[PDB]
Amino acid sequence: GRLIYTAGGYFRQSLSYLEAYNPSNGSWLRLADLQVPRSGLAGCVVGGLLYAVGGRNNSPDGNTDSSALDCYNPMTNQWSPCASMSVPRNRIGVGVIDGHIYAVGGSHGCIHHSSVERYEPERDEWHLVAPMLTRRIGVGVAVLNRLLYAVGGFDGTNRLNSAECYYPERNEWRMITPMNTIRSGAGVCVLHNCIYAAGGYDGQDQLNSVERYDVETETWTFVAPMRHHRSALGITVHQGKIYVLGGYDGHTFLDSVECYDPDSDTWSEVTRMTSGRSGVGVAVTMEP
Ligand SMILES: Cc1ccc2cc1[C@@H](C)N1Cc3cc(ccc3OS1(=O)=O)OCCOCCn1nnc3c(C)c(ccc31)[C@H]2CC(=O)O
Repeated sequence: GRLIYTAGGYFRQSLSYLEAYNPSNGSWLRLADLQVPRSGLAGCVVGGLLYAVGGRNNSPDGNTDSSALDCYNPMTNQWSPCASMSVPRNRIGVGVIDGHIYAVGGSHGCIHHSSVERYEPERDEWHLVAPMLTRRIGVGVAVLNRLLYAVGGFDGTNRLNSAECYYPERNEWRMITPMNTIRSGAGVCVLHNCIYAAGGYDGQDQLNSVERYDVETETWTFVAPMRHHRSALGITVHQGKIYVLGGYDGHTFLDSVECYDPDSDTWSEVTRMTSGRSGVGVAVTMEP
């Protein structure tokens, strides 16, 4: 894996862009568009292939929540459809455990899901697993030590500071320590032994604060805030650093890409996306 891929997003309407950033030389490549423009989707990688999951096609012709799973192969620069999920999931969170994709929460119209389902690429099948204890849309999801975490979000009435963990061998969800901040549409990732929650929306403001959950201590601690307040940001980890892409700051759909170095506890601007956007799906895989 060597490029940071950003798929979809929103700027005036849902986007079909697939673009890839090379941290080693600062270059951006524009690759094959998604077959359907989608915002509020998630991206992930299994076996070197990039998957785009869920989202919504917000267009002048009609708004449709997506149950789609599409696969991009960097060796061919082509997207291929996969089996669709049981239900549409806009503002979804996804995590990968042992080659399986877990699709978590998200919305279908006014329905805010607590349901979760798992995709097996070798069978091209989805199956429902135990639902979360809380309905969550705009939920951040990360995997640490083969355990799946669902962080923050919106339950249909309130934005959440709560978080929960899924234990696959017990098919059970249990609440973990809540975050110090309410966050919906935060960027959630894993770095070292911690789950980071960056930015998001608390129901009033877009946030620049960043906190991390240490799974051995069960505590959330704030780290250095980002240079920009961002909600509905893309996030990924590459070579021990967190990269945040775009998002909305309450005024502009950002093109800013910042990088967090955990050793210095500093955020730096590293590049700008080709255009400002929010609600993207991000993941790292081999160059095309
Ligand atoms: C992916 C995603 C996750 C979480 C949220 C929204 C979205 C969707 C709707 N994206 C964010 C977005 C934002 C936008 C237009 C399109 C758009 O499309 S998108 O990029 O796919 O305009 C923002 C105008 O400010 C409203 C206040 N605000 N700021 N951040 C917000 C967020 C994060 C949510 C809700 C309201 C938010 C939350 C939902 C909530 O808490 O209710």
